Amino acid sequence: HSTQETAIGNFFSRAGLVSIITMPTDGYANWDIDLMGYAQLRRKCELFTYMRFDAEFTFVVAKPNGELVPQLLQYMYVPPGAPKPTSRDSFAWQTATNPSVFVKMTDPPAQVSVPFMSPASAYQWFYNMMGTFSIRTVGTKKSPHSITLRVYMRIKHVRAWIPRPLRNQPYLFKTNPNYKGNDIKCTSTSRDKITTL
Amino acid sequence: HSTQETAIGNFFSRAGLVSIITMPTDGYANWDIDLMGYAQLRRKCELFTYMRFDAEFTFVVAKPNGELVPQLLQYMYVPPGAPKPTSRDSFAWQTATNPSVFVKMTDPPAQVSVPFMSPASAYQWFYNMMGTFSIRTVGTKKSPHSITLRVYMRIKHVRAWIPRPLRNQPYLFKTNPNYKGNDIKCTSTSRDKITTL
Amino acid sequence: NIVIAYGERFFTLDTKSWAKDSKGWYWKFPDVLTEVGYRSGFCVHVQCNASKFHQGALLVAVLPEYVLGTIQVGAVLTHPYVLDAGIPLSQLTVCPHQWINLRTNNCATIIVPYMNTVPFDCNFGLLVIPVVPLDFNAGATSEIPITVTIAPMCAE
Amino acid sequence: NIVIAYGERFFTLDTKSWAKDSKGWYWKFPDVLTEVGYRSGFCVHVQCNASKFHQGALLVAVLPEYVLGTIQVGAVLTHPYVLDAGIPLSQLTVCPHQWINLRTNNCATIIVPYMNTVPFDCNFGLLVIPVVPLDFNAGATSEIPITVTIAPMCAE
Amino acid sequence: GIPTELKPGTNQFLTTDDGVSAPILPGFHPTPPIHIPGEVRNLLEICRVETILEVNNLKTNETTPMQRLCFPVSVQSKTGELCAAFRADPGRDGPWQSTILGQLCRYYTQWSGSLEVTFMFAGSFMATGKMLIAYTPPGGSVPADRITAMLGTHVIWDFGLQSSVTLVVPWISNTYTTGIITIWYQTNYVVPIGAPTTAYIVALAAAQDNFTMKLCKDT
Amino acid sequence: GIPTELKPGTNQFLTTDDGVSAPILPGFHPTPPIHIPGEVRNLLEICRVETILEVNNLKTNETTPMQRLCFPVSVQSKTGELCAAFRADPGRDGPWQSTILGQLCRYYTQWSGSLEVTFMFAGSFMATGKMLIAYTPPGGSVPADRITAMLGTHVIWDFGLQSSVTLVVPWISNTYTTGIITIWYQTNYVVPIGAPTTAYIVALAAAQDNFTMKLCKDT
Amino acid sequence: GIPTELKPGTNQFLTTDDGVSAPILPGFHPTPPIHIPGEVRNLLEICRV
Repeated sequence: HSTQETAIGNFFSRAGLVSIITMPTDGYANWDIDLMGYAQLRRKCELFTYMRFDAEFTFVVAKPNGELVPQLLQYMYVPPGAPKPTSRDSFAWQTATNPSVFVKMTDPPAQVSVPFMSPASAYQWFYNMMGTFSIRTVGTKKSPHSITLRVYMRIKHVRAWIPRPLRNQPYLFKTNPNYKGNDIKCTSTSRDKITTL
Repeated sequence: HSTQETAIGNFFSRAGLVSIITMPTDGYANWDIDLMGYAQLRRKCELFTYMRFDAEFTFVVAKPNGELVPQLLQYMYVPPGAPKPTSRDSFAWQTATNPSVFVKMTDPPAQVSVPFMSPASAYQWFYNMMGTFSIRTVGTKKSPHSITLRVYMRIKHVRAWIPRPLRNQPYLFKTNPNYKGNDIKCTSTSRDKITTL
Repeated sequence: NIVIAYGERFFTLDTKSWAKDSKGWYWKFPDVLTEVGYRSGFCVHVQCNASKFHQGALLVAVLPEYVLGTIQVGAVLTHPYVLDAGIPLSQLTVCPHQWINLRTNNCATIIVPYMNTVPFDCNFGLLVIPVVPLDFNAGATSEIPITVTIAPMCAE
Repeated sequence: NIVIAYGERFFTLDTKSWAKDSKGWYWKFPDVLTEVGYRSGFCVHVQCNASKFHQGALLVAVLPEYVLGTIQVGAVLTHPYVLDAGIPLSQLTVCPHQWINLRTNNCATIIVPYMNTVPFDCNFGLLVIPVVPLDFNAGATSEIPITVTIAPMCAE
Repeated sequence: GIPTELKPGTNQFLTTDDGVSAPILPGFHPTPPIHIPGEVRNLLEICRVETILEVNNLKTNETTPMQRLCFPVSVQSKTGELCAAFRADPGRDGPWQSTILGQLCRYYTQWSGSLEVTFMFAGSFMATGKMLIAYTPPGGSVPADRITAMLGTHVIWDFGLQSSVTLVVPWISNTYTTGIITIWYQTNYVVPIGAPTTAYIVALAAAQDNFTMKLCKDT
Repeated sequence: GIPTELKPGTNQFLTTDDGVSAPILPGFHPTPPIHIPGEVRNLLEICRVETILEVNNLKTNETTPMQRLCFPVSVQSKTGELCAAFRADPGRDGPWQSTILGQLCRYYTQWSGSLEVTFMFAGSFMATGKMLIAYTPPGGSVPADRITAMLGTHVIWDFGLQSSVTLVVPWISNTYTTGIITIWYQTNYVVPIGAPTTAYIVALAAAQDNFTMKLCKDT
Repeated sequence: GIPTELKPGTNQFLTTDDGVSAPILPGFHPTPPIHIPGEVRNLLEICRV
């Protein structure tokens, strides 16, 4: 067979869940875009040092229990270097330089592609701020429906540089690669003797 | 006329029902993909020995009585060699390597094509594990709607090898071609004399 | 009368005694040569020695992936109408077969090539079924020997 | 035995004493030459002087963007199995490396070019880890010196 | 955007559509196929082999089903009498349920073409005789004796020289159309001393190269 | 407008689709890429470097994990005895968990190809001896002594002349298939006065150019 | 009709799309432009004084 399955493009395909947002009955959320949000997609991204790609988002929105209601929403993308909305009726929601989409809940979900937004030539995990999202319901009255949604993120046009040893220790913080010094767990499994196959 | 109707491709067309799933008010089901699920499509597949094809599924979902409700569902396909979901809120539902679809009940049904997933060159019924499906409703609350659905499966790009005599005895188990030894029914119908036309 | 399956030294096994109430014998390949004297071919030879006063007919036929069901010498078939696998005897001629009719000819040989989903790896069987039973008069020989001769070809 | 990283005067630092219970040393580039005697290359030379009665093995390997974690002379590694960064020692050979085995050869040099996302701007490190510990008998020299020689190339 | 329209017939699920769907694994590379002998490209390659019929389907042969594959001849039978008779329809029940031609035509509705029936003698070498294999046209009547069966389509088969006779049916159709083949005793069965008195005939059946079928139907 | 139709399969969200979406910033011009050395175009460029195994994974080495990279030889060991033995599977747990080949094959299901194992001596220059690196075929048994291990696939490695031996595994597969490599003492470990009595061997492992894998699976 | 499909991302309103819409006056002919001096084609012509 060919060696197409182990390419760098197919290794970062099959978009999975990167965030979960619950908005019960404030009215607005601010979710920062970060790849290292789960245990997945952090050990896989720390295999290399320099990465260059674009993003692709999808906002699957529903009620807490299955059903959908005819409600109009707005997903505003804040560029890197722009002030975030601090209230529900703030002046940042009407800013023309912040692009937004207007979809309903009885609508197939939105498909937003975010390009390479770094001032350098590639991203760097070991020493970016790709952007933040803001989700609110339109109108001047409180909508009587609990809203929840999940964001799925794809990674297209993957280019990698400088391979790195894979992390075998559990993470503690999400800013630095720290470990616990009270114990060092072994990478391999142990046996009773070196002669027992 | 031509001999197009008796081809091997048209003999396995006209996709029929292969499964029926009832989910009343657990919340998740696990249906293993198997061709020998009914009396049909088992006598027709035992005519040969080696088969090579791909699959094509359709999930027609409704209520137990006709109507539809605005509910969001998820049909996750588990690859061969992956752990199955054991709970409703398990970690397998957020696995990026397991592809899934997100359709509603007021949506035309999903069309999922499953390729040839065998490590050999063809399937073998006489001596595969094509995959399993997992169906659940999204959300963290119990949806107050009884859900039922049926799966239809098409077989495309049919290639057959080593024809085999057709089975004329009823089946007992679904792993081995067993029969009952207390009686052997005749394939043909009997008459009173050999001279009576 | 060389028949080749689907258009593409000499080991001698034991001799089976064709009785008056025989049902059939089957051999599993390539298990029959694993104690006497993977990818290979096969060239089997089934022949019997009978006189001109005996009558009967045999049906030698290979069967790839012949699995059984629960009710070197080879086992004896219990129900030869369903072949202990649910498939009928009358439709066995869709496989590469040969008829051993005692009126005319006393030999049968089948050329069987390699056949598997994987090129390098029990592949097939060999059923000998007395469709027409043996009949004779009093004083003649009650048993007729059936000898199987197997010849492997291009082993890898 | 010239190794070049990814296929593309002479300053002498201090000498480190390879003891029997040494763990490892690391140097940060280009911080090691900021008090003695931006875009540039590097040509480092690691060599040690030992006799034919000492045994051991060293693993010299560069590591771009080597950041540490909380539990000219260079610092001493505390946990050399995880390199104080969570990455294992056994997978360090994916970087441009060299083995200093005391049985055969006593020199190691790595050609390191410029590597950054911006062309004009601490870039990489240099880990020397005693994988096989030093062993000798009584009466021999207890310390073995390790000298690092760095040579910059095409500075801009 | 471009102007579009929704014709009547959308958002429906037909079961016999040639619809290219999205694959569930785009990056997967399947196993490349190798050469496996015995490839079946059409169902007529299975319907053109001579398989055994069951002409002797009596009521007493239900306990021992091995005797249903052969019908016996004997010495005590007189000349000019009938031995066996059977229909020539693969679809309806009877002797044609045991062949692979009559089991694959159950998956269809209409069939039309020519067949062939090959008999085989399994008697002693020192025995000789003559049999008459008559075929009546469809729409006629069954013959009462050997005389009126000779006037139609027939073949004289003597097993003292040959061992297999092949009778070809000209045409059958299904939209009565019955092709009754009768086995008559031309001469008596003579044997020397030592030879067995009874013998057995095994009948085979296969289709020709002009036997087509259509209108697929699930049983 | 033009007549259109809605096939079954619309308004659904597949996670593995190649769908070109609308960009959120049409007027933005990204930073042009420059030449950065060490570009990884495929995952097999990482699986073809010799990384250190952990053969000496005993129960007492859990506190000091630095001793798991080397297994010792000594003078007091007799001749014709076993030193170490380990499996040759990158997927399952054991000595192959510490290499980059056995950590990237956890992201897949099936793998097939050839490997190589490179040993390295770290002893004194004045010491000499002989070791036997035997490999059993898959499906066989572990050898009991040095005699039956010599009859299979093996290489005699003397560290008085060389310092590194490379043993190549012919083929492994995963759909037991175990490739047990045993380290035998051919001759005893001889040293002069002043030389150390114990030495250490570091084992490396890498894959060849015909080691492919498929069926990606998230851990 | 021709077989079609609805990809995820329909019935949404993005604010930065290059979408050609239907004109509200198809039969209207606008005033033809004349030569007016001092045309600014880019914002850097103002940042260079």
